[PDB]
Amino acid sequence: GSVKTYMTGFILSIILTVIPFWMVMTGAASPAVILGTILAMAVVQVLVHLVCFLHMNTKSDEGWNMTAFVFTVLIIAILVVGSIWIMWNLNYNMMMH
Amino acid sequence: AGGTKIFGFWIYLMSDCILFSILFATYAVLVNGTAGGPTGKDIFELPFVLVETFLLLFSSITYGMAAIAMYKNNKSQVISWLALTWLFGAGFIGMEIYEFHHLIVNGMGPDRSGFLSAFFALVGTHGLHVTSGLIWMAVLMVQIARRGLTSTNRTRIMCLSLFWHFLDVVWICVFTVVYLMGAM
Amino acid sequence: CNSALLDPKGQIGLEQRSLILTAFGLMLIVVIPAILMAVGFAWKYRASNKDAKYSPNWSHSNKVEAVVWTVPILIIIFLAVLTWKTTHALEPSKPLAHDEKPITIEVVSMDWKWFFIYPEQGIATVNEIAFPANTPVYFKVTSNSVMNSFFIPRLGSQIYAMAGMQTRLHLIANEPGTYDGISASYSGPGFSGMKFKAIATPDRAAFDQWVAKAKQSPNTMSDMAAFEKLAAPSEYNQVEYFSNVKPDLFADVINKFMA
Amino acid sequence: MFGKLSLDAVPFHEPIVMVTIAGIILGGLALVGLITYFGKWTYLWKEWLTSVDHKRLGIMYIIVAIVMLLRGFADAIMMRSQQALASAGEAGFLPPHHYDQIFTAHGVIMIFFVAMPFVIGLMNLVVPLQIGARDVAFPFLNNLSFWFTVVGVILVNVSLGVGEFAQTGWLAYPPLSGIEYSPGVGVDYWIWSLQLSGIGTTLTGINFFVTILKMRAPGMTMFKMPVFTWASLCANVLIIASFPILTVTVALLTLDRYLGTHFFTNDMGGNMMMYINLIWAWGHPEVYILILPVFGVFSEIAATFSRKRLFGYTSLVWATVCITVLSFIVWLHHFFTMGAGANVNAFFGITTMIIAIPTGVKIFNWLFTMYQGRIVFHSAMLWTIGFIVTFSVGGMTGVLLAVPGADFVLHNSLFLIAHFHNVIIGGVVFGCFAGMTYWWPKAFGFKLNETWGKRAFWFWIIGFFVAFMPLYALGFMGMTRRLSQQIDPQFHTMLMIAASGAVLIALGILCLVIQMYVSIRDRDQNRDLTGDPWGGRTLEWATSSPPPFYNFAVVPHVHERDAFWEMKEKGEAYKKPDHYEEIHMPKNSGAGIVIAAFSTIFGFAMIWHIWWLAIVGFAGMIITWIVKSFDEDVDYYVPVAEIEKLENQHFDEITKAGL
Ligand code: HEO
Ligand SMILES: CCCCCCCCCCCCCCCCCC(=O)OC[C@H](COP(=O)(O)OCCN)OC(=O)CCCCCCCCCCCCCCCCC
Ligand SMILES: CCCCCCCCCCCCCCCCCC(=O)OC[C@H](COP(=O)(O)OCCN)OC(=O)CCCCCCCCCCCCCCCCC
Ligand SMILES: CCCCCCCCCCCCCCCCCC(=O)OC[C@H](COP(=O)(O)OCCN)OC(=O)CCCCCCCCCCCCCCCCC
Ligand SMILES: CCCCCCCCCCCCCCCCCC(=O)OC[C@H](COP(=O)(O)OCCN)OC(=O)CCCCCCCCCCCCCCCCC
Ligand code: HEM
Ligand SMILES: [Cu+2]
Repeated sequence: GSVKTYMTGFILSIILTVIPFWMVMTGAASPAVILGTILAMAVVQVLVHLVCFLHMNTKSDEGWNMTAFVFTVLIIAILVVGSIWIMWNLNYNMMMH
Repeated sequence: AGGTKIFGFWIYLMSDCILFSILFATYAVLVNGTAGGPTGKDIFELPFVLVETFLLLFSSITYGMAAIAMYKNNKSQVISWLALTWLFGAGFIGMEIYEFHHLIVNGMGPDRSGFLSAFFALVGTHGLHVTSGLIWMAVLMVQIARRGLTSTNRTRIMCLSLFWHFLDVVWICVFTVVYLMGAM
Repeated sequence: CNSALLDPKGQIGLEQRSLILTAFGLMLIVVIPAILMAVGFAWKYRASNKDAKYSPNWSHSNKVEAVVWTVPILIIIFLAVLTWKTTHALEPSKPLAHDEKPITIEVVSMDWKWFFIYPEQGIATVNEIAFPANTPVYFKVTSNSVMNSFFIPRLGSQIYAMAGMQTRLHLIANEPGTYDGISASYSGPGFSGMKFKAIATPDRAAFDQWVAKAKQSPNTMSDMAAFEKLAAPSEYNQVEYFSNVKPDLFADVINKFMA
Repeated sequence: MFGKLSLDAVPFHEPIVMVTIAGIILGGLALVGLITYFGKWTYLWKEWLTSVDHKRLGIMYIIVAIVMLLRGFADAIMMRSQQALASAGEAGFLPPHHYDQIFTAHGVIMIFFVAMPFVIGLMNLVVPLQIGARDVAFPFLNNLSFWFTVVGVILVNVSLGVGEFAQTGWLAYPPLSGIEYSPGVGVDYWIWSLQLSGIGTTLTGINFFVTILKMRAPGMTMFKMPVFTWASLCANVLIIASFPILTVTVALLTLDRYLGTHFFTNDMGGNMMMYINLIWAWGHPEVYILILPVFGVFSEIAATFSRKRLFGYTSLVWATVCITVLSFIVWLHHFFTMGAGANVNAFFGITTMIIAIPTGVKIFNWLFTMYQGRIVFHSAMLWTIGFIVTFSVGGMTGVLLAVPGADFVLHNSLFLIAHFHNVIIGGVVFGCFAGMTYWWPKAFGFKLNETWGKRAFWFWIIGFFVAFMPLYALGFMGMTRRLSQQIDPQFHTMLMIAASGAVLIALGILCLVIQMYVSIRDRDQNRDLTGDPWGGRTLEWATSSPPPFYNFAVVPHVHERDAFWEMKEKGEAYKKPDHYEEIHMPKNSGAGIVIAAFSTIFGFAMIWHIWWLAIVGFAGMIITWIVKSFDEDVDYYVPVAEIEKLENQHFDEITKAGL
């Protein structure tokens, strides 16, 4: 039943946390692969916690409770990436060139 | 009836997710805002954050077993699975306080090296939500023990089930950006 | 028509006057018919008028709603050929193609006055600048205090002044004269008194006399101790000349916030 | 008794403030003394103050907005008097210490406590009525959302009497509003007036988002909704997605002033440009909350008084959605002159003009709505005709300001000041006064005075074109905003016309008081009997005037758009049901005021560093929240005898007037 859905979301979340922690502590001989694997496993572990824990579904509130999350992801991606790109150009400028 | 408050609380968590994203945008600008103070590698002890990640992870599977027991008709099993996840929630708070107390005594508080100001405003703001969820869990534990698994009590468990699992999703984004990227 | 933006005296101001007028003419093709239809339809189609057509069930037309969407898009598309070629040409921190040895003027905001440093001449002035006509002027603007904005309205663009940050601005005066420059960003109780004069000399011979006049003053700014005395909070400061300045005083204002 | 209060913070030796301090106190004691003389203290309780009814909360939102409109204008007319006097060499009254507290307070009151409660109050009254809902989705949350705004209007008002307000403008810019350049309590009054009102405004957006989506009538889809509900749905999305940005950004300023942190300082690695990035990322989504239900108000009014269907429903609905999406990617236009690159200013400059395209679709759709109709020149219709003329002028100004090349000479000038007084006085204030006249028979049961309504319109629209059209010319000649003393004499004779224009708008607010006085006095003559004075189309006009406090004995079945208009076209439109059922209604709760009472104590204690009262104030909000969870008596059933008596005394008035 639903007991196995919580356990599968619990086993995978352990694997998606030890392996990002193991590469930083060991060193893994490559800083670019570490940053790729940390950001990739962070997104997947979020998607595990949405399906297995929060029980997100398209057929939940007659199409809602899923498109509200998709809209707010786009708002966050507008706010975070947009302000970082604005502040990067403001910090690249205003320097003693 | 009961599904209106559950959906209405989900919209609030979407506003709360935007609320946490402003702190992530503020922290990302002030990563290199160390005014001669310690950086991320000089502060972050990754064995100490690995225990904190597992304590919040153990408190999400424990609440998941409480929601399964709510779908059953066992009154005592909902209380017993709620007492265990309160201890894991208190252990997460008890390690963030100990991490914050070590920095303030050693002179690495928010009033020096304003990268540390953004560090205290993101981990501390996440720690306030877990502290707010701990009071909500403690209030809910005394209503189920007194009135039982009524129709209004079943809605408040599911509203906290959305809230408590959301704080683990934010903590995934917290330890990725702050601790893992900062202490490479 | 003669109010310092419709009658500018700089190349940046002249190219910004045409940018305002071309944008204003493009938007009037859809705003003026919007105003006239607001009054023309209200007068012709009154309830007291019986000769007008009455169609209460008419609420959808493909040949009408297409024009509602197309023409504001086509105005914006013609305004998208602009706002990209002009933003990349009227941007500050971009030198003008003139090649006549641009003069760098270092600008420090205070409370509540303007401090100007001439690094190539070794002259420091308060609330007054001078530069020869038809020559590019390089402005490096910083603040010793809260945020201000360097603005000469008759010469062209403006830029903010921030503490620990070095904004850049290029200006040129096409005609000789004096131009009143103010602060555009509010900075406290003395904000209303932060007004300076920009004297555009007819030639470089009348500019060197102003530099030689400014080095006859007994006041000096050879150290940061005299800088902090001048950086005291004051309002409605007069014109003051300093004969000797520190060779790298502009870096010390930035480095007292960044370090 | 403790903290920074030492009895010298009271502004003595200043006759301008002390008259207005005594004016509020003697005005407030006269207001209290009239209630206890009539014995209406037991009537304000249990019917108005603790009411979870959305019509009662909708009216009281407007009353707060109307009263704050008097204070927010009477200090704005002092600035027009000061700037006219300061020109041509006369340093009169209002010193710069006194003057800088005014436009900071003028900006905060007019944005948050005039325009926001008027927009919310129109949505609180009409949106549950249009969707066939008996109440809002969260009735206790709607009552608590109102009283958090009352905490906001209390802290600004006591800043005039106890301490002082901020001197940094209405957005509290970096370090001038810091702890080393503003060591007073002025910024602390600004912080907690916006934090406590902002957490109650965010709960309003959540409340109306679930009400529109879930509490609709059976048979009404999303594209069969009223156009005002579509505009209110897209406006509440902006409340949910931008007020958390306001909540963080003020709280980040709170940590700088209290804990001495380094976020926006200049010394220890803080970035002062990050605040201006964040305070405008909320700032333009803040102002599109103001203008979107205005578009929904004017869409219903232009359809009602033209006796014609609304032209282009599908074009108007999708234009409102496109405004909501594009509002979050334009916020860089407010600080073009910061020093960003050419690729940053031109990218945000282009998309600021893109959001003008769905605004232009909405303007031309109302023009073709009145293309072949029977236009009745009502007082509320005069605001709609005056809106299209006024908003097109100031809207054309904003797209001109959207170009960064044109923005480099017009930033922080009076051209900017006349831009947004063209689209708020032209847009929001005309929009809120139009819906005030349009829904006055539904709110109170009687119609407003038609003669004084038209006279109040002509003072507002002609008086605007004298007050702010010289400011368009003043922004060209180089005059900047927030200029207090020693203004240039070349700016004289154009500021005198602008100061004379504010006198005509003062008569328009004066004519609003006369319009309300005559209509209340003559409420027995122009009485709305059938519940539909004009030709109604939406489901709100199917109810009685006033609504019967449940608003619907039987929830209607919706088949097409303009369901009440289709019911009258079908023929029956008034059918007495064979039987009634009990109606589940929430109870009036004393909590919400007690939570607000402990928040204005907590808010006042944080400003004056009274830390022992701040703990009691913060714990008072939490214990009352906890004690409002064990209460099982939160709902009750209306008996069928009360429903049948109220419906039978409504259906006979329908039978008297032919139907
Ligand atoms: C609710 C109020 C409101 C409204 C409606 C608007 C509408 C717009 N805002 Fe004005 N903004 C508002 C709130 C403000 N904006 C401001 C300042 C401001 C500035 C800064 C200028 C400067 O600092 O020098 C820019 C660039 C804009 C952009 C715009 C644009 C492009 C529109 C457009 O949406 C206008 C759209 C309407 C149009 C275009 C007319 C209708 C269309 C017709 C008739 C036909 C179609 C024609 C075309 C599409 C051309 N806003 C400030 C000052 C902030 C401060 O205090 O510092 C405030 C308060
Ligand atoms: C330190 C500064 C900030 C302080 C913030 C306040 C936190 C203090 C602790 C507050 C939490 C105590 C809650 C006690 C339980 C009472 C509510 C309850 O039983 O929850 C059920 C409720 C569903 O409602 P219903 O079932 O109808 O019952 C109505 C209850 N009035 O479900 C609900 O919807 C109510 C529960 C909502 C959950 C609260 C959300 C927590 C957010 C806290 C943010 C903290 C940090 C803020 C950061 C600001 C920016 C820096
Ligand atoms: C220190 C300040 C602290 C903060 C205070 C802030 C207060 C905000 C809330 C104030 C608003 C409360 C409601 C206003 C009174 C409305 C009275 C009214 O509409 O008439 C009621 C009744 C008429 O009959 P009925 O059919 O019930 O009316 C319409 C039904 N939909 O008529 C009657 O039978 C009774 C007669 C009238 C009732 C007397 C009430 C007087 C008005 C009270 C003050 C209003 C102004 C307050 C301004 C506050 C500004 C912040
Ligand atoms: C806006 C958030 C900003 C973040 C910072 C502050 C966090 C505190 C506020 C978080 C609470 C939001 C919860 C929203 C849930 C909405 C959906 C829902 O489930 O609502 C249920 C219930 C409404 O109940 P209703 O159905 O109307 O009737 C039943 C009455 N028992 O709803 C409730 O009864 C619960 C909600 C009402 C109680 C909230 C009031 C407490 C606010 C305290 C603020 C504390 C901090 C103050 C300082 C400023 C910040 C530093
Ligand atoms: C879009 C929605 C509509 C807009 C929202 C409303 C905004 C403005 C609020 C002002 C009007 C609200 C109250 C209107 C009540 C009308 C009077 C009424 O219903 O009668 C009450 C009372 C006599 O009652 P009685 O005649 O026995 O009972 C029959 C009721 N038909 O009649 C009386 O003699 C007492 C009337 C009391 C008036 C209440 C006024 C207090 C609030 C005023 C706000 C500020 C007004 C501006 C400043 C005025 C300065 C003098
Ligand atoms: C008859 C009505 C009004 C008049 C005469 C008026 C007058 C003024 C004046 C003189 C200023 C300052 C200009 C300057 O600093 O140079 C100002 C600013 C401002 N006004 Fe108004 N105003 C009116 C209505 C409104 C309304 C209805 C709003 C609604 C939101 C509003 C919002 C603002 C804001 C936000 C500012 C900026 C404040 C600041 O920059 O600190 N005003 N107004
Ligand atoms: Cu904007």
